[PDB]
Amino acid sequence: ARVTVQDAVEKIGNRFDLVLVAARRARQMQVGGKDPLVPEENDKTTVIALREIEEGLINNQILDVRERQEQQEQEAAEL
Amino acid sequence: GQNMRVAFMPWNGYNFEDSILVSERVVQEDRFTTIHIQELACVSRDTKL
Amino acid sequence: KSDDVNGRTKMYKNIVDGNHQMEPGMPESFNVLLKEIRSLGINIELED
Amino acid sequence: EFDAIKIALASPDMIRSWSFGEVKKPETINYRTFKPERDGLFCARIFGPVKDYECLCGKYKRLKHRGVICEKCGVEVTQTKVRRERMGHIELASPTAHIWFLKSLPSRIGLLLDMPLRDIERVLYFESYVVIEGGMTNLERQQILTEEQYLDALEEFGDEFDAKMGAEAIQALLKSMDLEQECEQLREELNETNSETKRKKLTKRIKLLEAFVQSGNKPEWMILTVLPVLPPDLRPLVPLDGGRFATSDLNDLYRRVINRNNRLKRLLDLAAPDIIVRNEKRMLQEAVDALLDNGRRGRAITGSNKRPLKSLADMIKGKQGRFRQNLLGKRVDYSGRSVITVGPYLRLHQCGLPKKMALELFKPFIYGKLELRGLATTIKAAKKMVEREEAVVWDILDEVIREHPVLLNRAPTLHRLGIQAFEPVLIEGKAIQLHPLVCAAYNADFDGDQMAVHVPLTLEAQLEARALMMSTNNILSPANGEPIIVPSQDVVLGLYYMTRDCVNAKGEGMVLTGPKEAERLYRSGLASLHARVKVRITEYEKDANGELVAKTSLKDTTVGRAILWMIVPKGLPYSIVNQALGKKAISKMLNTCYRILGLKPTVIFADQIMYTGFAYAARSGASVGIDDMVIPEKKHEIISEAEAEVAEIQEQFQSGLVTAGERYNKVIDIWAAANDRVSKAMMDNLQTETVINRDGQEEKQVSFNSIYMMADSGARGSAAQIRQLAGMRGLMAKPDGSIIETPITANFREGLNVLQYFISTHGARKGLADTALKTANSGYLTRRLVDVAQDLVVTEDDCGTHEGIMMTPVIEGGDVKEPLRDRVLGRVTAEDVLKPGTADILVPRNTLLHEQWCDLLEENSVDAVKVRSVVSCDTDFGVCAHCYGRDLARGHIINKGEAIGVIAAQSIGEPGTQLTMSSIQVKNKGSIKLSNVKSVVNSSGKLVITSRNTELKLIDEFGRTKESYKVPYGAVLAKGDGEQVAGGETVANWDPHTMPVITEVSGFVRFTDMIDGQTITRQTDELTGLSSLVVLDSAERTAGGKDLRPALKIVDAQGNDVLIPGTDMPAQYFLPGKAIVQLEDGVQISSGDTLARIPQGGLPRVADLFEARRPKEPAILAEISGIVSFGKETKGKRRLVITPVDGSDPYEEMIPKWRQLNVFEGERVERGDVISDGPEAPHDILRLRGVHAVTRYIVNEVQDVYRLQGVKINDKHIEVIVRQMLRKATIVNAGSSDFLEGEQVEYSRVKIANRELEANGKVGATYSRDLLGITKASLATESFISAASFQETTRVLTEAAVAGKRDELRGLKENVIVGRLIPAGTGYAYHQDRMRRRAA
RNA sequence: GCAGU
DNA sequence: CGCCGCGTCAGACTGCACAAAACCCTCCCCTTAGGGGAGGGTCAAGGC
DNA sequence: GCCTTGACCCTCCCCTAAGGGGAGGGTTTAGATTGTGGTCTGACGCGGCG
Ligand SMILES: [Mg+2]
Ligand SMILES: [Zn+2]
Ligand SMILES: [Zn+2]
Repeated sequence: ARVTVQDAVEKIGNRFDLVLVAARRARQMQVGGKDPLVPEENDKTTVIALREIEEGLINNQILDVRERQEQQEQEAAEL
Repeated sequence: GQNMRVAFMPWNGYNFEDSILVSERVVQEDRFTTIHIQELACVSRDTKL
Repeated sequence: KSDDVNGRTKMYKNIVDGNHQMEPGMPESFNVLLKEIRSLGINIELED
Repeated sequence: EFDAIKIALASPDMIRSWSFGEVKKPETINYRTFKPERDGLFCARIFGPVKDYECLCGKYKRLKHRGVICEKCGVEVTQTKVRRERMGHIELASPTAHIWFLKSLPSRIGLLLDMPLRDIERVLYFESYVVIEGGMTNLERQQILTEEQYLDALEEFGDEFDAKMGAEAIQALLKSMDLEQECEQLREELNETNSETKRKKLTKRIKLLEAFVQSGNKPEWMILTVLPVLPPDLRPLVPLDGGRFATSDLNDLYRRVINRNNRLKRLLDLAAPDIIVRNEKRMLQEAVDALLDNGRRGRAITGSNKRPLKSLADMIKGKQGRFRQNLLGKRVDYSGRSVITVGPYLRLHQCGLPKKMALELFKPFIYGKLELRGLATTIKAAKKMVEREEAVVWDILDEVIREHPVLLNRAPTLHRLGIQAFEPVLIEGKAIQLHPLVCAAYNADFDGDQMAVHVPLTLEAQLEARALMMSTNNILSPANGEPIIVPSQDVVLGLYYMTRDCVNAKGEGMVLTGPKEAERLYRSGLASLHARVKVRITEYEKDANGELVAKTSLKDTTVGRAILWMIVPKGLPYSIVNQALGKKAISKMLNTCYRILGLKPTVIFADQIMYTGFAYAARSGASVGIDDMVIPEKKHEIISEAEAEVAEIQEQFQSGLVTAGERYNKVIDIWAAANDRVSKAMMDNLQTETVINRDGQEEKQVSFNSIYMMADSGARGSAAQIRQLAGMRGLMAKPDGSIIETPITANFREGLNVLQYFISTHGARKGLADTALKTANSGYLTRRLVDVAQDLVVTEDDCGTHEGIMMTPVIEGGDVKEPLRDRVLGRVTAEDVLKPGTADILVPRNTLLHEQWCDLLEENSVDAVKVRSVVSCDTDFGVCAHCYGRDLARGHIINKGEAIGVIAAQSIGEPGTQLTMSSIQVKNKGSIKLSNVKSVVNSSGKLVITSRNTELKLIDEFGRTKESYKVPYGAVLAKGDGEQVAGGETVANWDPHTMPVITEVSGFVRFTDMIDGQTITRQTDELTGLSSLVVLDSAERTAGGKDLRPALKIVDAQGNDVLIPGTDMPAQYFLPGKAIVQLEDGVQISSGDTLARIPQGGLPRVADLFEARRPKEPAILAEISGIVSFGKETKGKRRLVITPVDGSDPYEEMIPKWRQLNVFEGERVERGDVISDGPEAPHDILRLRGVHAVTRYIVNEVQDVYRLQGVKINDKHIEVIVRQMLRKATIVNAGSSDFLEGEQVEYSRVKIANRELEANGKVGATYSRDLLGITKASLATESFISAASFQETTRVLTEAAVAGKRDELRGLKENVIVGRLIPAGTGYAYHQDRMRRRAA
């Protein structure tokens, strides 16, 4: 779990952009078929989001390129 | 009220900032148990239906 | 939580269906305000 | 969806286009069956169906056929919700003036027609005629007529001319007028008018006419011919359960309007006499004007409770209007409330939430988790399960709150730490358990305080509660960068008792292998917590590379500090606990840990500090008995000595030696001396009564008395209360403030008798009433500051500016009040700070001054740093993140998107409830230095200052100033300039009671027009030995020498006119009236001695400084730099003129000579030098000395109020409000731009217009900035939603309507009103996306 | 109106 | 310019208890009969 | 040795038309009637008179 978010704010250079990126990733994990990149230790999707931010596994650029990738793969099914 | 035996000492922060620590023997002996009576009214009216 | 009448029912059905997401609209007090300013002789609007 | 809110006037076509039918009848509903009556105020045919998808005859009942207009009754078949949206209208039989555009001053109908409001109110109350068209007649177009004058005009001119009365006449006048022609005619007669008052009237009329021609408005729309009817679900007529109905006052007012209107149509059909139809038109006008704004014209209409009816304007304005009561704050779902208790077992991020509160606050979460986990088949089954409170819904509730923060709030929310997030821990009580360390943030004690709990629903709301608002992120204050999650009374007392030392304590002198052995000894009872001992301590310091390097040393410690060392994180030194830890030492411990190690170790340290302080205060048994309040045994004899002394002053009064005034003052001073003696004897008895034995020898130590241990900790109390417990409680005041001459010679350990107790209640209730009546003043100041500053967001990273204020330490007279460190800490520098040894930059140009850089600034002796401020930020519509500096709550440079104006307003107005309602002697060593100098040497060897504003600083051996005094004009200075002094000696002396005129240069007397008997009265007196003379008053002169001012000038015995060295203009001394000369003709006085003598706070102060109000008699500052001369006299105002030789000289002033003027006619002045003395007006400072000068003035005068009460507030927060105050400008030269001379424009608009003009070569406008008060600047924003929401809704809405304004929802209040993301914070990215995608 | 913070 | 008259403002949360008449004439609602329609009851044929 | 699709007859329910009565809107009265009823706020800004 998280008691202070200071490690995530050092990777994402703001608190407001941190809130936005973590809300986007937590909405991916909560309503959506996406799976966490860290072991879910009985945490809610907000804390799993912040723990993925803290480890450097997720930021706005990674989220954007992953969206581009899954959208291009879903559009690749031209049949 | 009631003549409670008090001690003026800080006790593990449970009387921090004007809080009161109370022993269980005040709840056992029913010292500050107070009876409260409430009237509740059920008014059968004449509706237009 | 107060005023978005179509929005608070959607919020309840989204909290119940496991989706913590809001779809906020215009608070109904603002529509009351636009209707009360227009009942004076004043034309207040929303532009787009 | 929409990007702006346009306000305008409503055409009758626009009013008929909104409406869904005309309300012809005043019927509300039918009395037998409560169906709404046809053509009425509640009409299902007009306003929509009263039930969902059901016409009022019931012929159509389902949404099978929706949108169907029934033929049996005309009711559409649609939702009943359309009764909240569908307006109606009333066709007024007579045109009726809108009351807002007639009566809210200045009258728009009056300002537009160039007609006084008395004339218009007489025309539209049918008391006079008005000639709407003159024709070939002497009658002009605005010529009012009486009835008989109109009859005479009809005799002489017949049916040629046109004259009318009533609002039909006003409407014909507004309709017949031509706007562009009259606008250009007014511009012509404004170019040829030089009368400033007529120019003001003309420019306001021109701006009104051009605001009409630029918007789509027509003037005659200000006269209502159609009246709108509010939808009936917004003025509802609802049946109460008791059979009775409940209506809004709007139905009564509308029903009155329709009754009078239908009766007017009746009378117009019956061809009634003109008296009756005139009276009916007047009644219809007053009924419509009572509908729109009740009480605005004359007597308010009161119905059926003898209470005034609430009109349409009262719905939207005031503290109970829509804008403040329903749109800016509102009742909120998912919110609970309960009493707060301690719960000292919690971590800093946890609250205790009752299970029965959390089961209701999280009900849909539990319903959804019961549906999901299969434990309930339905939401009805889950609702029944939560209602029965099965054992499984508590496991579900433990699941749904796990990482889900809640916001806890204690109203009044004075600042942003009055709302903090916490993770809930389910407890079984009914009271919330609020962590102790956050109580000081909430201003919450557990004596009955309640707090509201709010649940953040969305993932964004939960992530802001966790990232922005959680109490672990909130350990610094945003007002000053100091810790606010800080230990307090029990904690401080525990840590103080643990960290003290006793002399012969149990287990003294042994040597320990570390803190763990010390804890072992203490818990085993083998050593006391205060035994001075030798502990092997390992401490880590952060090396220059950044890691922790160890060192192990035997520290002379006590057992308790060794124990406390076990909780101190690693990068801190041992000197941080090796002392008796009071409140400030603990706060410094936490601040050091935050700066050195960071937030994550600091929250752990804070919780551990709280636990160990609570624990060792519990083990302390620290208790207050009655013997703890030791009264000094010298109290009775000190009081008897003071009683004897006041008895001797009483016999000196009885023997007439002293007047009752000096008797009263001497009795007061010899009672205050006795009070200070008693207090000093008490504290000297109380602080060191512990004398105890070390190896037999007695030895005094600091007292372990509990009252002293609480006071000395800073846990609770100060010596101001210990003095009332064990000393005496001294002189009390009367209710008016005059202190009673006999004091309370008792304390609270002894009794106060009946009279002493009554005398003390005098001041007790005064303090209580001021507390109860100044919260409503500090809250109003905070509201005004918030609504002036709300829209200031940090919107950039750098504006690249090079301006900034020169920060210096605050030296009030002899002592410093704020060093340079706490004034520049967190700023960015504006220029390269360089060492006193030049040519090597100490701190580079654009550097953020964090604590290491400030340590570098105090290693060297730099005392003036030019830093960047928000008053000098080049960013338009916001502030760059460099001109602000540090975010005081986080400790780094501020982020882009921070709403700094709301933070500044809260940080200023939060301490508002802590506010209320001759010769110089250098104190220590240093080298004196005088500035603004004009100096000569006297006959004796003094140094004589012939200058007005010369100021004497003490430059020390390092260059920094340690005291700064004001030496007056003509004061003799015992030392030179740059001479060392002794601590406590005098440097400058002067005459306090009179102003001397001093000799410029040695010379001889010439009495030029110093006429004896006409300008000179000779006086005689014995004890002087030499006769004197007086230059005459204005009211004592005969005809003569007041017009030719008598002068005393310099000559030689040569007969040569010796003059000033360097110039050849005639040196003079123009002695004004009320002066003294004891010198005869031809006497010789050298340069440096006198020639003649002339005799002479709190919360409202902050509120007056921010409202920028002009003081009673302000200092008259010199406008331009020139030389002094004088014109006309004795019209009540002497005529000063200041002439610069190097330009257009004459600038003349009208100073009234009842003010003692402060400059002579010979010297040259500059802009800002006080011609007369007094409290400076800030407008004059801004005008003459600049923007940084009024900034410095306001921040110094505000911090002066805030530093008396010991309130730390960073100056950023006052500079934000100052920037928002000087936000307008006036055009002095229109330039090649679209502005007019003398109009007030937004300063950012004129700045960017000048920029885009200079980009195309054309020269831009030139302006003069304005200083508005926080109210006059809140109301003058370019956004009418914020201004109408703030206060004076009616004026703002009429100005915005007749101006055809537009509001782009750019600040924070306009986005809170409409329910959008605010443009600051996590809604700043959204608005950048929205304005970069709605722009292209 | 009367209390609580 | 001095002065008088007028408009605007005055903290935030909580509970508690609470608020002339008489006669004519037409029109709408209640009641009841009717009639149409809209299911409901019990079988007659192959198909399953 | 057991399931659809009609088939005919039976039963009740909702809409419609009319008739009685309560309700509700309307019109007219002729001895003389002639002008109605709290004040407990202070500070500040502004704007029109004089
Ligand atoms: Mg309290
Ligand atoms: Zn219908
Ligand atoms: Zn800047």
